[PDB]
Amino acid sequence: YVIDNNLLPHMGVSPEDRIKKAYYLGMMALKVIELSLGRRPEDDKDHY
Amino acid sequence: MIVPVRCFTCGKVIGDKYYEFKRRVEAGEDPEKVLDDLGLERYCCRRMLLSHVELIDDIMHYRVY
Amino acid sequence: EDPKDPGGYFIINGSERVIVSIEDIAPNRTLVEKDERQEKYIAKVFSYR
Amino acid sequence: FKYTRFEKARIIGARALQISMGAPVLIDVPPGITPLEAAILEFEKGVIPITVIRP
Amino acid sequence: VQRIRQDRRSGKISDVINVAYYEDVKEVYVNSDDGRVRRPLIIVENGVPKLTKEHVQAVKEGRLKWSDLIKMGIIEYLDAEEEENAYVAMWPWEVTEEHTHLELMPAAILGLPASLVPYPEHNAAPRNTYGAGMAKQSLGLGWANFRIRVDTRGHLLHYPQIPLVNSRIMKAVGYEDRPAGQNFVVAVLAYQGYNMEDAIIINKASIERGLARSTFFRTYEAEEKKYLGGQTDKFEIPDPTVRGYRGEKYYRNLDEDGLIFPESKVEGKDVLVGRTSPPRFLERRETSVAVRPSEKGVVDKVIITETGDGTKLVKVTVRDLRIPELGDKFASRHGQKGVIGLIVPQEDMPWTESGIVPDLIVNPHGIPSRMTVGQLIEAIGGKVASLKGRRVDGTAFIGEPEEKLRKELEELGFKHTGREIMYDGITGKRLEADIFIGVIYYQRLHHMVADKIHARSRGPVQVLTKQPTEGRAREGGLRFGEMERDVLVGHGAAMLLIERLLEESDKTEVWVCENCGHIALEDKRRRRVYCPVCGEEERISKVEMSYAFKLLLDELKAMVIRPKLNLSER
Amino acid sequence: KKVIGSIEFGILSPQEIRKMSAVEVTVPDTYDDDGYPIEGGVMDKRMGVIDPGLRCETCGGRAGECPGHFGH
Amino acid sequence: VSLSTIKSLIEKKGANLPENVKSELYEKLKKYNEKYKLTKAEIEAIIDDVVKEYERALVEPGEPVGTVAAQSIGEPSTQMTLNTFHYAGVAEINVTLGLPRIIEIVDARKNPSTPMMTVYLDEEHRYDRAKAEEVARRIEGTTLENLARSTTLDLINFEFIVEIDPERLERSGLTMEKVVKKLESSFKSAEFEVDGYTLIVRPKKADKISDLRRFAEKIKKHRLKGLSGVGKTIVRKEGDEYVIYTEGSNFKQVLKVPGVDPTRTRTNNIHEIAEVLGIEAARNAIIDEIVSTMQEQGLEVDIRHIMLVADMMTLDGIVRPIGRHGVVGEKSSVLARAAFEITVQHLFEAAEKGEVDNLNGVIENVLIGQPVPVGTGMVKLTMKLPLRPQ
Amino acid sequence: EFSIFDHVLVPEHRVLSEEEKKALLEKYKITLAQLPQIKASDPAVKALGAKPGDVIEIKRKSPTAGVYYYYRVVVE
Amino acid sequence: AQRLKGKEGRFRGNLSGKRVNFSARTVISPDPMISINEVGVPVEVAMELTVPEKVTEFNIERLRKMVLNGPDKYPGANYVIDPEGRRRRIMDSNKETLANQLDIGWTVERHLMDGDIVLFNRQPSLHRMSIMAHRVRVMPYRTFRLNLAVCPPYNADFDGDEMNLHVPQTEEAQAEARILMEVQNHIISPRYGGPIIGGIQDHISGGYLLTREGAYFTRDEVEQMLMFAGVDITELPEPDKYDENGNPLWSGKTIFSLLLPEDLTVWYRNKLCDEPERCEALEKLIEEKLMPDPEEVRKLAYDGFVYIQNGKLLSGAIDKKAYGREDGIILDLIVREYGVERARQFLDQVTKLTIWVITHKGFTTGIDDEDLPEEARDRIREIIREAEERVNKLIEAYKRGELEPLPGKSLEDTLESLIMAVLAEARDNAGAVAEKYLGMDNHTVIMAKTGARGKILNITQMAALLGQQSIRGKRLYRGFRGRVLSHFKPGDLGARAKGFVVNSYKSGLTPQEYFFHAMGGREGLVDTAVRTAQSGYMQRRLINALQDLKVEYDGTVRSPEGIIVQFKYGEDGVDPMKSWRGKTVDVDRIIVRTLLKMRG
Amino acid sequence: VTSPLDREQPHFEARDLHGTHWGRICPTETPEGPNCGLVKNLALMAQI
RNA sequence: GACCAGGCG
DNA sequence: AACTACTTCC
DNA sequence: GGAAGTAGTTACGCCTGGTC
Ligand SMILES: [Mg+2]
Ligand SMILES: [Zn+2]
Ligand SMILES: [Zn+2]
Ligand SMILES: [Zn+2]
Repeated sequence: YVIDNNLLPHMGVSPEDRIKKAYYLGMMALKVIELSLGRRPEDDKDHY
Repeated sequence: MIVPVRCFTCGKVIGDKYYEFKRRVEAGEDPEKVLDDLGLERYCCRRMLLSHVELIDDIMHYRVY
Repeated sequence: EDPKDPGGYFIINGSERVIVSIEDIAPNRTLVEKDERQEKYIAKVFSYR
Repeated sequence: FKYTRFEKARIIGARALQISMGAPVLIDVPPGITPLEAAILEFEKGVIPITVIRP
Repeated sequence: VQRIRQDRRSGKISDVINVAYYEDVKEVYVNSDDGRVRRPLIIVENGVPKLTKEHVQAVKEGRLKWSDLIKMGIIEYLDAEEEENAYVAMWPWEVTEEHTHLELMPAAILGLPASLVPYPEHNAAPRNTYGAGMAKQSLGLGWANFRIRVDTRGHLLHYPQIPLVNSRIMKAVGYEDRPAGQNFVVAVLAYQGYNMEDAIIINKASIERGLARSTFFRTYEAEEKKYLGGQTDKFEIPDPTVRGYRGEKYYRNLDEDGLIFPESKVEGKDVLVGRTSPPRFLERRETSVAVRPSEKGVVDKVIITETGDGTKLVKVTVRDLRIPELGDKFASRHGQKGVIGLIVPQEDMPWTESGIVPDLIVNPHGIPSRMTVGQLIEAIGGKVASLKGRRVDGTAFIGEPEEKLRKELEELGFKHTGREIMYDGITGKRLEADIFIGVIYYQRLHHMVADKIHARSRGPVQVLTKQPTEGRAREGGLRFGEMERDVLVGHGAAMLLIERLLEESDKTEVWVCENCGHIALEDKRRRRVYCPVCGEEERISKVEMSYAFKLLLDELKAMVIRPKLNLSER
Repeated sequence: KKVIGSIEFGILSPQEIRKMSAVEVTVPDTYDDDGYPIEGGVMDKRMGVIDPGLRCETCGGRAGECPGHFGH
Repeated sequence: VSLSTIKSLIEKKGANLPENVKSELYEKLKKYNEKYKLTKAEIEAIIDDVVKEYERALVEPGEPVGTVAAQSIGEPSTQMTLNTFHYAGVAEINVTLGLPRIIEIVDARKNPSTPMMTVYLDEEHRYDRAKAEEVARRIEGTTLENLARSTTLDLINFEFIVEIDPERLERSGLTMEKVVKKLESSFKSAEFEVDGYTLIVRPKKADKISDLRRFAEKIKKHRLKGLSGVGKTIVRKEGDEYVIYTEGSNFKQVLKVPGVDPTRTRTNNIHEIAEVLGIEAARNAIIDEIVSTMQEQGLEVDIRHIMLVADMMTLDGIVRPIGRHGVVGEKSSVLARAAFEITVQHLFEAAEKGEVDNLNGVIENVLIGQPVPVGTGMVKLTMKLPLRPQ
Repeated sequence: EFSIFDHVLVPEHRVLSEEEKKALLEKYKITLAQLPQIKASDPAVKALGAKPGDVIEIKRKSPTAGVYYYYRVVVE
Repeated sequence: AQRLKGKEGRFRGNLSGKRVNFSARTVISPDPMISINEVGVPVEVAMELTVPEKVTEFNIERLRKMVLNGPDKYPGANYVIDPEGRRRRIMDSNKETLANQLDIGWTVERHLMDGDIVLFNRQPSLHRMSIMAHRVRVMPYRTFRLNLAVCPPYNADFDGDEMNLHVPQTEEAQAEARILMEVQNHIISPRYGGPIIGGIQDHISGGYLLTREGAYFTRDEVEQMLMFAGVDITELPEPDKYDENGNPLWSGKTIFSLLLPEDLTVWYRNKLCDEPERCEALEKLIEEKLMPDPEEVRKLAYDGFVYIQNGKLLSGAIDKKAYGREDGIILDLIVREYGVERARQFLDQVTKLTIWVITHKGFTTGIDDEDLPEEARDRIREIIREAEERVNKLIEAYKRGELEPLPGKSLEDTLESLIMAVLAEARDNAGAVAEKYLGMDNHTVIMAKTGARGKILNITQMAALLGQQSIRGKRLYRGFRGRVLSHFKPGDLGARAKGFVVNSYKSGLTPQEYFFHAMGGREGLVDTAVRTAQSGYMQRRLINALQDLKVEYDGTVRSPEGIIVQFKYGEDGVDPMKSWRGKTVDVDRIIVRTLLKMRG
Repeated sequence: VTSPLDREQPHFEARDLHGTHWGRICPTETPEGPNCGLVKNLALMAQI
């Protein structure tokens, strides 16, 4: 329940959307890794 | 609202001159020449005619009875 | 009514209520930043549904 | 003996409070004077019945 | 990305679509969501903007509309993401082949109240912020609908005026149809120290002729409430036999129906809707509606109507004429706030060799610390506009340059600096220095001293703490906070602290049992004082303490804490 | 008249609360339908009265004059 | 009038004067006697005027000095608008200044946000930059990662590769062999082979990859030289004297390294000053640090208020905060403590221990509505009854 | 070699005799509990032979009065 | 628990601070024609608030008259309380009977009248001068009035300010206020031992226009200004010059000297000292004998060296150094050597005199006050051009790796610090050129050099370049990636692209410079509120920690349980309010004063 | 336009003017006090 | 009575 | 939220 | 010694209106 509803609800709440949740989480992890390696700057929160 | 009877600064009566000034300016005459012809030489008096808004027409439509 | 009035508001129990826009963070977009405390890189997303 | 600010204030306040409850004025005062002004006149003249005690 | 934007400009793709790319990390972002703030720009290709003169002429003649220009791909909407990829030019003569967009109008980056300010780039940013914020508090004909509108409070400047130096945006928006303020003749000199410290000196003759005059509207509401069981209240002039009856003078203007006749002068505490409610004391109680204790006026309008549930409802509107007096707040569009420090007769005001008398005088000491050169430029422009008979364009960056205004003032027969030879009204000799004088658009704010003055000798108190109530509307008392307590302590004033914090808020007397320390009980029926905890009658004595401290003792005796009191002989 | 010389803080004993109280409250109600306080309720007149026209059963004082009394 | 008679008269008639006042009066009278011929009567009149003005300026008993000091410190803080300040120059050290600095000092922070020490030098190292940079090197704690030009890891062969800049090694004094010698004894079972200016580490006991990573972290974080807790060091000149400013804080270690002047070395950390030098030194450091912080912002506050605050802060033998866990928390009155911040906790704990509030303070007497024992509240009055108007 | 008393921050400390301590306590009409205290583990105390219950006179070298004597009791 | 704790709880909301009776609040307006210790009270407030006065032998007639007037007429009363404690509201069919039955021992709650003592308070209340006792002066209009010299203690600026007025009700409280809290006292700040109640802007500027070199006044002007100031005088001094028509003329220095003590003598350099050689010559003349020949001083008189001799102003011009919020030499000496009533009299007289001078002499500020010749404009233009070229060279060196880091910071920080240093130096040089070219006859310059209002930075920003804008001490960087606005090439580090505004306020800002200036103003306005909140919390902590500490009768400072905090307050026993700018005694001042008193 | 952040806290990065506000948010119109920078008004050229 | 919002210094 | 300080598991 | 948890605060007034 917390996987389907409470993790990445915008992807979906059906079990068919679990895999796309995995792809989105992998993309987020890739971004955080790139920040760890310094290949990208910090994301500004006041940037419109 | 409606044109002030007297200039706020020196008290010169400018109530009558506003409609003549408006119609002459709409006719295409030079505003400086019109204001000189009307007799308003001090710029305090010219401020009264040049910056006035006839707002009475826009509020006459609502009645209080 | 005043023809100059632009509308865009509600009348609730006789009072005029205007809804002010809220400057929220972009949904479904992940943002990366540094915690600077545990040397942990944090990437958060606000998923809306 | 030099009074401090606080001793002077207490003496004048006590004297004015006494005057407001019928204690006779120790000097001559102009008519219409408020009791506080009467006490201040009394202090400025120097006729001060109240004495401060120090440790 | 190029294909996307070319398709959008060709019209086959909707306007809402925006796309950007990032060479740094090789990512293309496409946005089609809602709530993106965007701005329009002119598309520039190969050093030539898409917009041309014939497009401008078509727009001017009404043949072409804004949506048309957006659809043809002439003007583009960009949010922050797409703007990141842009290289925007600010002026048409600055366009090069490397530029991607051209700014439609750099003066439109400001807000609407901020666009009210003329020559905003000649002012310090804090003063521009002050002026933009104070533009929303001025008095004027806000809406032509005000007469029949029912609103809790409202104002009406009797003679609004167009700003002589005004931005073109203010005419395009429609501010000219609803102006809020007047053009004053302002002299910048120090006069008797009454305009010192941002104070303002004003002309009595100008006020008496209608300058800054206004009317304040308040609408009181009274509903014939229908309680349970059919126990209704009634609109009527109550008989003196009803409970809570006010003086018979307060119902002087009422009609037999129970409503006050219109155009009848009403002063403080006079009733407008005589009303009686069913009794609930443990005769009919009174719940009539009267004007607020510090407010007077004339009854402008009385309407009667029916509520949503079907009960009768009446709205009464009272208008009070507010002629400017000492303490009323005045402001200019450049952030120069101030209150009227003095009202001077015309024969005491200085005059110019051209016969010009100021309507307002401002101390020069407020100019340099604030760095509002825009106000001086606006004064020059206002004088030039009055002399020419044409209003001066004061737009943010394309307005009339100050050099042109000075040259025009020189050609009109006046000193180019704006300084004029002035004479002292009191003594009759000309002042040694040439006085800077001009026309500045001043606006009267709704912070009137009549709406703020408050004084409370003694009145109602809160039930819980027996301390004075809070608020000007309910005879409240001013809070003597703990900061003022420390201020009093630092002065050594111990008896004044007692008088201010004990006698004048909640002084009371309590009975304390010396044997136990609890609070003794006084039986008013049996005429005895005793301690129920221990049954003592001889070791009982009064103490003097604030009612708030007795309440604190009660809340401490709750939650099971014993605050035993020890007494000393003094 | 006396002045407070010191305040000793302690924890009230059950016997202290029982003796200091003027009423034992049993009914979880405030007022009746007619508008009078319910005997045995939180607003019992033996704990003081706040509504004008009522009278206190412990002091006999009117609203605003009766200091108030404790219950358990 | 002889010059010794001047001092004789100062000691005779000015015995009721502070020592510094006597010294200043002596020096000034000497100078004015050198310039103008001062007679005996003028000298005696000057002495009488000095003593009268001193007696007139004495503080009045009952004065509420504490609240006046609190007000005179808190009020200028509203105009402490400078706050963060940046300076452009060859050698400057970052340091918190302004309102946050005053809040840090008055709150008695365990360690400031920007610890920093002022290190003076003895006569042997106070007149040449070359002789001072060596002792500054002796102070700065430098680890391998700081000295490294770059880092590199080879997990397959359990190899850790460290590229090292020759220039910063020339500016740190450590040679490559000098770098490796102590690293060898720091961690055993490692090859520690240096390849020119690119050191390589191959631990043999790192059976797992994570073991090699932990070894690399240990080697990088290990300090080769200097004193622990100390970072960047700079050198500045004043009065023909070279001094050192450090980015770290270690008072005793710095006072023990050769070449430093142990009679003038300072520290921003007040607690460390107290633990190394004593409570009086901590109080003096607090006073002068607050004075300097106020002076940097152009605000003028009297020294006496600072002295009162510092003496109240160091009254228990330790430096304690001004807030609820410090001077206020040590107040004897229960109601005074309960009025400040935490209220239910203080009342419940006071009821637990059965504390008594003797009402000897100001706050509680205000709460109850009785005279406060300050100012006019300390004046006892007496009066002879028979009054006879004139 | 280096004593903490040679530091410019540290003022000179000194232990008062019993007669001087009695005279001090009589002068201000105080008990030892009414004096400021200095910990027995304080470096200035340890540099002397002071033990808990003792009074230390400190020559503070004031900027306003030149010299100024401050007294602290030793506590555990 | 919520009933007790919290800022709205019992302790803070109803015990430490609580709402009070007999208080009033309204907008404050300036009034230079009332004394510093007086306040103008509206008739409405005076009629509303009352003072309980027990009727005695001497005030029976006045209280009878005010009972007869009743609550309607202003000099009237509201209530009458018999000795038994029964109170009766005065109304029609009661005034005559209550006036008849006034007797002695009754209480009459009368209206405020002139001379009554009240507490006046503008309540962000930081120091003890936020509340001072003022003498009531009843005024027609409905606003509080305040003398201009008393603004600095209250920090009031007549832009909508409101102040609370509390009326003490007991005779003890009235005496406490009138003795300890009156505005005559508290002229010297306890914070720094210097004058806090002094001239602010118009007093200083009018004093400079009065006492400056070549400033002369006609007989009618002199008589009018002396009468306006309240100075008592029956004969004018001998005139200094004679006009071309034979009209006598008085110097401003003589008029100013007419209101100084006849024994005062002091010398000092004020802010108007631009040529130190003349000041050194004057000091050398003075040091030889300490009583220089007045004509010899008049030969070497300078505007930057104030020299008063026996109450006669012989050289110098009135500045912020004469009297001001800080470092008022003359006011401090008058309040420390002649009393506190003399200081009040001198303050009132000098404020009125300077106000008259500045009013009838003319003081204005126009567009021409920011004008510079073509040479000054060209010099400033070359200054900015050289600064921009230097910044370009630094950027190019950093791009090629040519630049090497400064100690303590990286290459990027080294480049940033060097660029900011260059920009600040360029702004300083342009301001120096503007200062050289504008001159001392400009009214904007006059009020800035004399400290009346504004600094040199304001004139520099108004007549020359605005300078580099910055947030948190760094150059402007918040915006797009590699730039601030999308009107600059990404990766640009140039002067203009990072916030260096090259335009004056008079020249008008370009849109980019306007946005940069908006960012700077925003950072300042954001700083203000955070600073005030933090300062308020710290002040509350300090006050709650140091509330009760007091000086005992033996001279020590002791804690409530008797713990000795200080064996002598301030380690020397001198109150900072009574000290000489933090010093125990001004030894040199005393020596010079005594030597001039005897040898004179 | 309003921000959901609490007005009491010192949101230094959120109360300051951003370069992306150009043409989207008014650079000068903002209330004084606690709401400074957190309450914004739209520029006249802004389109949502 | 307490909650929210907007302002004022 | 963003700071501190304890506390308290480790 | 960590390394999390937990708790405790975060200027002072004043005004307006609107809903419970
Ligand atoms: Mg103000
Ligand atoms: Zn006119
Ligand atoms: Zn008992
Ligand atoms: Zn009862």
